[PDB]
Amino acid sequence: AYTDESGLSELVNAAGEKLQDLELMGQKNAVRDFFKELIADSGKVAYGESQVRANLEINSVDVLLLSEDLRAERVTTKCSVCGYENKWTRRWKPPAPAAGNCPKCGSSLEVTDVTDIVDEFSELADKSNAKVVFVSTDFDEGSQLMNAFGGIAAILRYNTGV
Amino acid sequence: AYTDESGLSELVNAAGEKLQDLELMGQKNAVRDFFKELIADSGKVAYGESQVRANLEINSVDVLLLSEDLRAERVTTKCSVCGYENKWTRRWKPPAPAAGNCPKCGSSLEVTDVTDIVDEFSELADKSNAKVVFVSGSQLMNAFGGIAAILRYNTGV
Ligand SMILES: [Zn+2]
Ligand SMILES: [Zn+2]
Repeated sequence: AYTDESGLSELVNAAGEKLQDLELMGQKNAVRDFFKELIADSGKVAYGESQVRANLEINSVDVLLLSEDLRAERVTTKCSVCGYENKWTRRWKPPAPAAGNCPKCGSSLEVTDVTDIVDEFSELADKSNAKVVFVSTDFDEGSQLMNAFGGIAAILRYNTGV
Repeated sequence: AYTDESGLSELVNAAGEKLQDLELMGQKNAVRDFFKELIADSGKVAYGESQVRANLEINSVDVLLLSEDLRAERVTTKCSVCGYENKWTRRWKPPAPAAGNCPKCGSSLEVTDVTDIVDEFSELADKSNAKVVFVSGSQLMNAFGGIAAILRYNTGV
């Protein structure tokens, strides 16, 4: 009378849990494949916000790895008169990012967009047909991902050396 | 190599959304009906751990409401000697209770059981075939303590 009884909940419920376990199977093997590419050197890996960003901007990323714990936004700012601009990543916490003055012409800067980092990197991934994988902060692999590698890694299609 | 590109996920994950959509309307069905009973009869609903357990024990609960945000443990200490026994409830946090000695014979009391409140009340509800609903809504967890019941009849309990 107030909750399912025909047992479709239990059915739909069933598949759902199995799929999750498939997820973590994919998330594990993926971190591991990043590791296996890293060890074998190759120069076919990359990790950290700055290093992984530049590869995405040249479509070199085969597989993109992001921790389920990434708490950080990318802030773009632009000068209201001259062509000055800058971007940078700030860890989000409870107001909003500010815009001071132009170090070029002294005019007031203004923030033109804020985007969580996981957004920007998925937009670029999608762009270059990179595969997008997420990694919960549970299994050690997915833990180290955030601990060491800034919670952003990647297996590359080729060695940019970058 | 790392995901479900069969479309299977998309469907089930989505079907799991449609059915969660529904389960929630139902939980509003149940809380609304409890409050309506409370309004034509203050004796045909129950609320609170005390009145509700008393009513389930006597199989007079038509429908039972349990707040998902309920952290509590029912302790049972018996005397290792005389037939003494008590039952108290303890709000949940990160330990396990101890008994001490007996007010009757002075022997050692032992905690013979700890059972999740939701568990006991559930078993209690399975023997009378009462319909069990978990509510998260928060007017339950707060205004009444996350335990409430729509009786099948007025019990004076
Ligand atoms: Zn300027
Ligand atoms: Zn005793």
